[PDB]
Amino acid sequence: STEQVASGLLINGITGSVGTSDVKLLAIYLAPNAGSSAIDLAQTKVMLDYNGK
Amino acid sequence: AVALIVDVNASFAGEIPERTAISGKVQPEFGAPGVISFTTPASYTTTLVELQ
Amino acid sequence: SVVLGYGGNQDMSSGNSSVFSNDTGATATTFQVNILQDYDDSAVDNAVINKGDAVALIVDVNASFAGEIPERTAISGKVQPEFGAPGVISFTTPASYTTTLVELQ
Amino acid sequence: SVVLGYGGNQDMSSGNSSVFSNDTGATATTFQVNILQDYDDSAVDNAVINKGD
Repeated sequence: STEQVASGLLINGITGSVGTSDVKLLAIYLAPNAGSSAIDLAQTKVMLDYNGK
Repeated sequence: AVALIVDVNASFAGEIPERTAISGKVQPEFGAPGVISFTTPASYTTTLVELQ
Repeated sequence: SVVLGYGGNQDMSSGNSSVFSNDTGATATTFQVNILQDYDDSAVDNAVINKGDAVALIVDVNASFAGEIPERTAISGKVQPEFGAPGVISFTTPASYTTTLVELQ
Repeated sequence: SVVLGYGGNQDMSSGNSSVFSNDTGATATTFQVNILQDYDDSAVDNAVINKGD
């Protein structure tokens, strides 16, 4: 239970690419919080919400 | 320091126009999530636009 | 006061998208179960959650309350397991609907 | 000391002219509402002002 309150995940900047008519690629920077033990990127999932999707 | 790349055109089947507002979360296995908010600007000028 | 039960339909959507567009037509007295994360595939059959899964529930309102759910309301509810401790629900509605997908809690 | 309330008449005059010449005959205990600018048509029905109307 200490590991759950200790760890975290900190977003620090989002960029996007364009060049035909509209944005079509997103780049997200990322860095762990300074108490996290071991973040494993094989099982982290991203949700997005747009246009009823 | 790790960057992520997501394609939008082939995952939303369309585009992402201006003056929109999108949320989202990046839930790890057991930690605390980071929250996303990238409310778009009202004009596209260059070939590489900042969002947050 | 509405009591629900488990419904005989599920999905293994671990990798796919569009949560509101797959197998949502077996409602009106039960809820539906979707799986978002399972390493050691212990929830793919017969619905057993071990330490570290993620499971979403889908409930239909129009065909279970016989009506709608307008704004400026306040609803409670509980999700009692077999032997554990329940989680409490409170989703007091906003005063305006803008988009086609609104957040509630 | 006079307290007013909303009146059941409005207009969608976004493009027209002569503010003092359209639908000004439902007064004497309420006020009347006119719309001058709305991009994402969120104030045309049921009177919701978003950021920038």
